[PDB]
Formats: sequence, C-alpha cells, structure tokens
Amino acid sequence: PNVPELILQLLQLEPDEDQVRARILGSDQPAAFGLLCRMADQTFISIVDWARRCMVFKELEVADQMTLLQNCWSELLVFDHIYRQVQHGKEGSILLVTGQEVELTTVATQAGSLLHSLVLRAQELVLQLLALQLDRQEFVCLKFIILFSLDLKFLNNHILVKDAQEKANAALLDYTLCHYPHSGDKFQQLLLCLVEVRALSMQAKEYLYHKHLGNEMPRNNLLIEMLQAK
Amino acid sequence: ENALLRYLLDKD
Ligand SMILES: CCCCCCCCCCCCCCCC(=O)OC[C@H](COP(=O)(O)OCCN)OC(=O)CCCCCCCCCCCCCCC
Repeated sequence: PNVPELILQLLQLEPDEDQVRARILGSDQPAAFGLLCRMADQTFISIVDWARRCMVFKELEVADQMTLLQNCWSELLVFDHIYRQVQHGKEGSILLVTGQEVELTTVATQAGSLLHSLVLRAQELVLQLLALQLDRQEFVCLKFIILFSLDLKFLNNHILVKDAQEKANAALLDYTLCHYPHSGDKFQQLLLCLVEVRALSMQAKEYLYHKHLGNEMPRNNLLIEMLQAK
Repeated sequence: ENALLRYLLDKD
C-alpha cells in the first residue's frame, strides 16, 4: 500500500507532459521526415535532462554519466514512445510527443518495410504493457532501471551504481507485490518486456544506420551522432 | 569521447 520512496522521488522528478510538450513545440499529406527527426532529437535532450536531475546519477562523474547514457539512449527513447502510446492515444493511431496522432494506415502506406515493422512491434509491446496494467509509478521505476542497466565493470563508481540497481529492482518488486493483486508475477514479466524493448531499440539503431548510409538524415542529427559514438 | 553527451551534460 505504501509506494517506495525511490518511486515517490522519481515521480516528483518526472516533468509532466505539459511542459516539454510545450518546449519541444516551436523548436493527408506526406510525413515531414526532417522535423520528426528534430522532434526525436528534442525528446532525447529532454530525456538527458531528466537523467541529469535523477538521484545517484547526479552524484556520478561525467564519464560514468556518459557511459550510462551511451548504453541506453535508444532504449529510453523507445520506452518513452511506448509509454506515450500506453498512457494516451488509440490503438488505431500512434501519438507523438508534439500531440500529433499518426494512424497506422498512414504508416503502412508511407513507411518502408523496416520502419513499419518497428512501429508494429512497438504497438505489440504497448498492448503487452496494457494487459499487465502498467502505471506511471512502474513507468518511472523502469526508466530508472534502464538508466542503470549497464554492468558495473564498465564504470568507475561500482558502489553507487550497484546500490541504485538493487534499490530500483527492490522498489519495483515491492510496488508490484503490494498493488497488483492479480496473478502472473508482474515484476518478472515487466523485466522481460524490458528485454523486448532493448531488442526493439537495437532494431531502431539499425534503421537509423540504414538511413545514414543513404544520406537521408539531416546533417547534424543528434541521434546519428550518438549512433557513431564508439 | 562523445562530445555531444559532454555538451548536454555540462549545460544547455
Ligand atoms: C520503435 C518505435 C518508434 C520508431 C523508431 C524510429 C527511430 C527514430 C526515427 C527518428 C526519425 C523520426 C522519423 C520516422 C520516419 C519518418 O519521418 O517518416 C517517414 C516514413 C517514410 O518511410 P521510411 O522512413 O521507412 O522511408 C521509406 C522511403 N522509401 O513515413 C511514415 O510512415 C511517417 C509515419 C510517422 C511515423 C512516426 C513514428 C516515429 C516515432 C518517433 C517517436 C520517437 C521514437 C524514437 C525512438 C528512437
């Protein structure tokens, strides 16, 4: 009944859709590829500032922060999109952070095979999460889990990163056991959906690489700069 | 290193 304190603080740090819908803005017919690209780039910037405000992450050195964010940027973008579909919008349409809704018909007719496949599998994951009744507390907790999903070996500060991982998983478990009276083990099935999200985000990386080899993306697209970090 | 990440972590 009592939600863990970790989740309470993460909720307090979650910027409600209002404000970065606002700021992303101001910054039928064929789909505007380039402005959708810049929209994804602004989404990534808002996610990086969210991370900057987070617990534990705020105490690490910039190198460890860079390592962590380099390991999960695509995953966090995809998860933000999926939770945007869960929380709002219809299953005949996809909602984008600007508030625009794109119907799956438009995707099927305009998109290539791989983007189409990716949107479809994202909708599959959305349905999965709806069936397990994913809620905002779980969303922020899973975001925090993804952020620290990197193995300790690649980081200088093992102690704090591992404390964060442990406490995040404990918070999720405690919350699911106390608020989810149904059967299934929501903890484990949420974690396996995170597995699926990471796979989908790898596919998204492949899509962006395909666009880059064809020189179809804007010149200074930030997702392409992250893709090439090595 | 990733200059873009250093940028968005350092400010703006
Ligand atoms: C995994 C879930 C989200 C998808 C992941 C996308 C990865 C990032 C792509 C960033 C650029 C956005 C433009 C998309 C393509 C386009 O601008 O529209 C172009 C496609 C054209 O088709 P094509 O590009 O295949 O070219 C084929 C030419 N032969 O027309 C459409 O159908 C537009 C329908 C809009 C689709 C919106 C869904 C995109 C999700 C964005 C939200 C944030 C998710 C980002 C996670 C990394």
